[PDB]
Amino acid sequence: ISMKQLLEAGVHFGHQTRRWNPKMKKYIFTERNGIYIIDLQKTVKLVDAAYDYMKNVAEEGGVALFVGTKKQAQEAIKDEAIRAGQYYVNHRWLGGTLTNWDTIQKRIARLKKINAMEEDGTFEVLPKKEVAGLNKERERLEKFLGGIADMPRIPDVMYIVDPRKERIAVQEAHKLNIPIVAMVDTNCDPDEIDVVIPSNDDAIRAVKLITAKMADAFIEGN
RNA sequence: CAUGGUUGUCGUCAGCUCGUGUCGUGAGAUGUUGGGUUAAGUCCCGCAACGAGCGCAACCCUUAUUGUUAGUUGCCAUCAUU
Ligand SMILES: [K+]
Ligand SMILES: [Mg+2]
Ligand SMILES: [Mg+2]
Ligand SMILES: [Mg+2]
Repeated sequence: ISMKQLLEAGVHFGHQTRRWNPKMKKYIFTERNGIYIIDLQKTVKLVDAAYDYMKNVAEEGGVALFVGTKKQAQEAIKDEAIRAGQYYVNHRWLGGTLTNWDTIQKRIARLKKINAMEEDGTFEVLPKKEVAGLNKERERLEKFLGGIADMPRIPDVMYIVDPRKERIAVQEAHKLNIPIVAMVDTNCDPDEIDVVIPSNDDAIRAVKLITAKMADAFIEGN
């Protein structure tokens, strides 16, 4: 990646000055118009390190989970994670998704079962009311657990967009000792993420750019 | 005021709970809360909760129309007689 790519993506922008985090001054270059400016030089070095770390993790054969519910991030993380073949959560992270992984598997099994009924032909013979209700249920299960529907085990790495937004996701990660590679913003906390990627979380283009670098890293590892 | 069984009661009110997870040092909490909505914890949405069970609802009986099968002990429109 190039610092110019970042600048076009608008990565350098941060949040309002008052809404920053003092711990983020280690990666803040200067403040403009009441807003902070990330240090894109540290950004370039750190994104390189994250690409390297993601490549190493993929080479280990572990499983990667890309998390983002931010409107700027949901579609981007979905596409990039699907492109990498690794699993994603885009709409809403369910409490206990990983800590209660066992229970969530029951819902995933339900989702697979409802699909089998459709393929089997039960849906055709099901009464109008029954089939309609199952479509609604199936839709919700796909809506929530769809992006990880076929995950075999607990992920060995979690990529995150705006951990401050995905507070619960970071908490589950820490509980399970899952290393986190995160898009940390000027208002976010760096101490909670192993591999920090100082970047604007509120730019669609920037989220796509960073997620694309990471998806490329994992694909290259595989 | 040793009990089984049976029964009254709130009340046919929509409540009562558990599994896993999570929070709290702990008793506990969460879900069951909230915006809607319903007769309903009925249901949608959101939510560190995800599910599940007893409930609720439906399955049951009866009444309101009617198709067909049956047509005597029942019915009499078409018919003729009492
Ligand atoms: K519990
Ligand atoms: Mg209650
Ligand atoms: Mg209910
Ligand atoms: Mg809720």
